[PDB]
Amino acid sequence: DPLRRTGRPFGGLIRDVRRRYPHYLSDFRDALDPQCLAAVIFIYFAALSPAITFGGLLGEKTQDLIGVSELIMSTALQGVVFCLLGAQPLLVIGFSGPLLVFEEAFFSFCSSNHLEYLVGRVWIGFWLVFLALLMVALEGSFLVRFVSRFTQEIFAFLISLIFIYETFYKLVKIFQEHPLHGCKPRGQPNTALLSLVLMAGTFFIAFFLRKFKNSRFFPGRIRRVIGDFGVPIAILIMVLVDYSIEDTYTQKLSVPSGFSVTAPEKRGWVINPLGEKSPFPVWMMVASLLPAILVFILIFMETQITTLIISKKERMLQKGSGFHLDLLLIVAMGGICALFGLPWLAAATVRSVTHANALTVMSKAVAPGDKPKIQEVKEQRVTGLLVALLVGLSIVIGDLLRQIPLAVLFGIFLYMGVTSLNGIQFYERLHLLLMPPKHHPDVTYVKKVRTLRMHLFTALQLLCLALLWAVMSTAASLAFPFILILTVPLRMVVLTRIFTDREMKCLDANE
Amino acid sequence: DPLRRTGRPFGGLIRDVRRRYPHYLSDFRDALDPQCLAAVIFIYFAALSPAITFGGLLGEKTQDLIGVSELIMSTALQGVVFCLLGAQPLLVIGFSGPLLVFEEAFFSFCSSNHLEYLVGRVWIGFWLVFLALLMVALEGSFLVRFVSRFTQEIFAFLISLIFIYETFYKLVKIFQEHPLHGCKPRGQPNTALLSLVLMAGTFFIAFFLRKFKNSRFFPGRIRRVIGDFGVPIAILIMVLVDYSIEDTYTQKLSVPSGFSVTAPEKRGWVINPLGEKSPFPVWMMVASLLPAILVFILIFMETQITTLIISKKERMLQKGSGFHLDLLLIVAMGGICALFGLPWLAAATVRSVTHANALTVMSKAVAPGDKPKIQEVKEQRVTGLLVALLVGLSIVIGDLLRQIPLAVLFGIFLYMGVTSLNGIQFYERLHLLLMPPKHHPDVTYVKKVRTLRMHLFTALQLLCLALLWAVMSTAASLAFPFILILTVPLRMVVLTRIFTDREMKCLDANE
Repeated sequence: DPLRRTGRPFGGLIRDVRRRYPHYLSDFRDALDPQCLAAVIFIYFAALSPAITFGGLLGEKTQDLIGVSELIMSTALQGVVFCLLGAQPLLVIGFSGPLLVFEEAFFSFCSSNHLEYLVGRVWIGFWLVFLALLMVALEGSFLVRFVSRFTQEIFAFLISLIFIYETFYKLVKIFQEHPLHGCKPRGQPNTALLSLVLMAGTFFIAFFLRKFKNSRFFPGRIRRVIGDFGVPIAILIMVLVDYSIEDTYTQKLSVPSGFSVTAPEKRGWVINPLGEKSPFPVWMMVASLLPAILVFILIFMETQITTLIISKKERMLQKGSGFHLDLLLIVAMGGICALFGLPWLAAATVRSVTHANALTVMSKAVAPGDKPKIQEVKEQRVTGLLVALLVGLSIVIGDLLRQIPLAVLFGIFLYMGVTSLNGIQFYERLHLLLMPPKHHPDVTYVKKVRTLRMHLFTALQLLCLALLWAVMSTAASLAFPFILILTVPLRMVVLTRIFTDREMKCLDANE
Repeated sequence: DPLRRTGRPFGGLIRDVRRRYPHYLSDFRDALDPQCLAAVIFIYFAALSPAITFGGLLGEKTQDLIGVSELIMSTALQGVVFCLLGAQPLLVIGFSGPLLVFEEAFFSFCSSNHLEYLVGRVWIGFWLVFLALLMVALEGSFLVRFVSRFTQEIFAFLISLIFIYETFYKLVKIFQEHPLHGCKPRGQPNTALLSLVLMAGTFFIAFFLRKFKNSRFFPGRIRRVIGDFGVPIAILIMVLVDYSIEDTYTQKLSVPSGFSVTAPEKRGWVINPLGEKSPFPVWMMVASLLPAILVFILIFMETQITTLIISKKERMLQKGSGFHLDLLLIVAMGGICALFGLPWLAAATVRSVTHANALTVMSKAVAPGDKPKIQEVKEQRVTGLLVALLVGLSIVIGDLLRQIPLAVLFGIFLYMGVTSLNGIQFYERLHLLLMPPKHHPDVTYVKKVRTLRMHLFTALQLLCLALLWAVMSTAASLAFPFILILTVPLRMVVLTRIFTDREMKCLDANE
């Protein structure tokens, strides 16, 4: 049991080192395999797409301070370091939705308080490194056991709603900027309507190709390969559509050529922690701990829940693991990295399972067709190292990246926020609220609890989400991570009195 | 058995009369019921929409000679007469796709041969009446038994393809007329992407609403009501969308006010058979027999097959049938009706099944549940007569019909041509050409015949369709009705030699 209080300082980390690094030769020896070559392209595309789209969003929101070049460099550096000297090489590192929300909230708060956006970031990172060291030294990584399904589903639903809502707003802004009138440019014909066509065309191509994977058409070998290319194909089709129309203006993303620093007129490659243009107030270096705690919660929750999912007994990963070394490495890198600008990164649970699923080799089954035994996972470090290097050497092609319309990306930004709602039991219980009770499916949380006591759980769980959404839209949007972890004590004491022990074994089951 | 050669000249007509007319009182007495009032609005909408859309097509195709007013008047008159003095009033009379194709072909032939378009139509009408009388007097209505599934599926697939192809052509023409350029009107900003948005929006609203009917969401009573409103809701939504945009130009269908004659500057309410402006040639009054035969086949094939489907043993219609009287009434009416302009009409199989479904009464189920026994159908004359009189008094609201965009209608033209492909066994066998043989469904024509002998039948059936489509795209696109019935002799003599008896009982089964 990795999550056990040994009692010695840095005990868990030392145990992770001693049970992981002795195998530093097999991780490089197991590189020679066609499966690795097949997976290195799929995961490379799956990591590049939510790098350019998130960089575009961040460049628009952060007033062209952190753009596409910065996020790509950060992803490349952190991925290379983590894969080279980490403990779970299958765990990919990438920018996430909650981090984007927190960054825009911090930017708004800093703007509405006359401070400098990139000077307080360095102090946030400085406090974050110390906080991570203190948490690792006291063996506090066992707290992940206290986060049940009641919180993860709420958080996932909130993030999906944010993704969905950050696209209709952009459409509304485009129609307000380029109105439909008879005969930043600020008013062009055939621009507000091509944008609507462009992101609707790319959402439906990618949606239907994903639906084509699960279908029974075509041989299984060809169907599986094409199905994995749902997003890369959708971008390629719609870029060629806009390339043919050369007389109409459409907004395109901005990638500086070479190794520039995203409009080098407001920022340099090195940020002065003491002050750039005006003295930094004395009260914003010893009171920069409260924001450091809130950002630490998001990184801790994303990075540790993902390790639980990938280390489940269903997946036969027997080489070692990491629960203390991985957290110390990720958080301490972000604090040092924030000195040079650049954003913080966390582990991505959607891309990590895809990375692992592309490396497992199934067994044979003379028995009727099912999901057979999973012998070996072919775990290694070579596959994850090359991908982080390939994303790094994607800024030399900035000439081709500058031809991608901004509307094409927002179509996928909506696709990623709507196909992420599957598997969320909070989402499935929402359909059951409309279906007649005779049509409900045969699931564990249906037969063991009567329906009137099942809708009360959903209403209580949905009430919390509305309350947390409202906080994020006020002037105190910086404090929403605190409310997120405030639901865990609620389930310990409040739900226990109102719900019997019988109910809270099928609704909250972690299996 | 109505289809039996009695031997007397007008045997079938008198046989139908003496078993249909004596109970004239019951057909009017059975009117008082809420089912009729519920079904009348549904069938009214289902008959009105493919009258305005077909009139919109016909106005453009026929150079504003037969438009929307004429088609509505023809539908109203023929419906009233048929429902008043005809057998089996459950039939719904309406303009069909094959008739539209034939009228377009005849218009092209008349244009490319210096003849007038509405003068030869009257002679075709007289000849059509003569052959209807001759056909009925010789008891030739039993020939419908010789048309098997091999011909009906080909005909349906060809019509659906024509419907689909008559929309992308219109989109291409709009985009060539209103090109995308920087800053009949013949060139306006926007008004080319709006048309693409308008017909894509109305196709998806109607498509998803139909998919909502089969779902398990919502109470059963509410689901079926708004489920039947797939098309009327889709039109209402997209008209309100184009009403808000008042600065952009969108093409709208032309409905003359009052009882005008669709631009009465080139036509009158009466047509001179001997000539309007120039002496009509002597060699198109005795050689209009060939077009009269060809149009007779379409009316004969479409009308009689519909009666068989409605009078199947599954539907408990035992009140009397009209295999003989209906054909004489419909065909002879069109010949007289063509004297006053106006188009020919035939019974519609899609709206006839829907009309019967809306009046049937299911029974209770002691068993766990299936489609129970059908107790009574409530066949009558009042329901069909009111609808024909309600479509007729829809030209007084021509001010409201003039605000419907022409792009909204073509969205439903494509919807009708794609949801009509279900139930066609020729369409279902086309999917099986791509599925792996392990995934084929549990269907009768799958296990009894090996797969390699099943794809030969589909390829032979598909080869005929391509040959029939080729003749329709040439300058001799008038003999395609003749080629259509030429498939029946092919199956009698040619296919039976190459296929064993075992195969031609599951592929060609009529049950």
